Amino acid sequence: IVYKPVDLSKVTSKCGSLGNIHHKPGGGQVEVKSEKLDFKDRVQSKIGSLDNITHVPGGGNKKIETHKLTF
Amino acid sequence: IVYKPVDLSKVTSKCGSLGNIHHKPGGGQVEVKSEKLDFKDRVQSKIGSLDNITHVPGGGNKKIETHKLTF
Amino acid sequence: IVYKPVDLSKVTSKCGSLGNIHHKPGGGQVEVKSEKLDFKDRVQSKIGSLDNITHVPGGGNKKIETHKLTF
Amino acid sequence: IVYKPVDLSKVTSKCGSLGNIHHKPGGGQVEVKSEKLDFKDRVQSKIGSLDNITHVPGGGNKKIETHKLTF
Amino acid sequence: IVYKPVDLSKVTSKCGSLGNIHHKPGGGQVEVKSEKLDFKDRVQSKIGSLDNITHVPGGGNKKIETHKLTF
Amino acid sequence: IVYKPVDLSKVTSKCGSLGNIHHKPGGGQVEVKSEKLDFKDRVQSKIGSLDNITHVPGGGNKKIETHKLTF
Repeated sequence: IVYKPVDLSKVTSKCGSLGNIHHKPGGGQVEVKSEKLDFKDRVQSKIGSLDNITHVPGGGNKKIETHKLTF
Repeated sequence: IVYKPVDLSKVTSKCGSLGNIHHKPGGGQVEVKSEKLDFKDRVQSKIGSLDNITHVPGGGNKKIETHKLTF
Repeated sequence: IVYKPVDLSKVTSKCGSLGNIHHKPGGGQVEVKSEKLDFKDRVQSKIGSLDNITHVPGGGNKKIETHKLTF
Repeated sequence: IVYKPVDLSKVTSKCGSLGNIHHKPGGGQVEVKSEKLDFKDRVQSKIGSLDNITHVPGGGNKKIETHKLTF
Repeated sequence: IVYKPVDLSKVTSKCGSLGNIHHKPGGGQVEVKSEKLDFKDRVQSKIGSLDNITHVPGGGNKKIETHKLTF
Repeated sequence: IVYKPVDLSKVTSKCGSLGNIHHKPGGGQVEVKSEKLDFKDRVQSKIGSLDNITHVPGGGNKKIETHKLTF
């Protein structure tokens, strides 16, 4: 019995913002005016002009390989 | 018995914003005026001019390989 | 019995902001004016012009290999 | 004056014996019998059953790029 | 004056015997019998069963790039 | 004057015998019998069963880049 398997495989993930050229994203002027407001419960507030985000919870990679030989 | 399998496979994922050239997204002027507002429950608020986002929760990669030989 | 398996495979993940050229993200002018506001519960507030973020909770990599030989 | 040319071109040459599968060329039995031969000038002789050859004297690749800007 | 040229090009040559699978070239039996032969000048002789050759005198690669800016 | 040229290009050559799988070249039986042969000048002789050769006199790579800025 002669057993000589070869793996040369590439198992790859490329995830997010990549290989990009000359990106010039512009946020404009943002004005928020708030007067005499009442909040009676929990508040979360975001005021921005530009968000650039790559999240990538994924992109995950998994290899299982399994050799059994028996006599 | 002679066993010599060969694997040269490429398992690949390319997910999100990639290989882009000259992107010039421009968010305009944003004005928010709020007066005398009453909120009796939880509030979440987002104000912004431009959002550039790549999420990629997926883009995952899985390889299962098995080689059982019996005599 | 002759057993000589060979693994030369590459398991890779490339996650986030990478290989980018000339990115010039520009946050605009941000103005927030607040008068006479009342909050009766927990508040969280984020004010900013530009956010550049790569989170990558993922991008994980797992390799299981096994070689059982029995006589 | 704004000058921002971008080149993403692929200049490629693929020359010879490539991407072939299961080639089994078989040269036959060759018998050469020579008796009482006379040679009065230079001799070059090749005897063989099978030749597999890729010459590729060419397959060359040339890229000339120029960017002159004047004021 | 703003000058920001970008080159991301690929200049490539792939020359010879490549990416081939399961090639089983077989030279046959070769017999050369020579008797009483007379040679009066330079001789070169090659006897063989199988020749597998990739020569590649070419496959060359040249890139000329120039960036002249004058004021 | 603002000058920021970027080169990320790849200049590559892949020449010879490469990326091949399961090549099993087989030279056959070679027999050479010579009797009473006369040579009156220079002789060169090659006898063999199998020749496997990659020469690659070429496969060369040349890059000229120039950045002249004058005022």
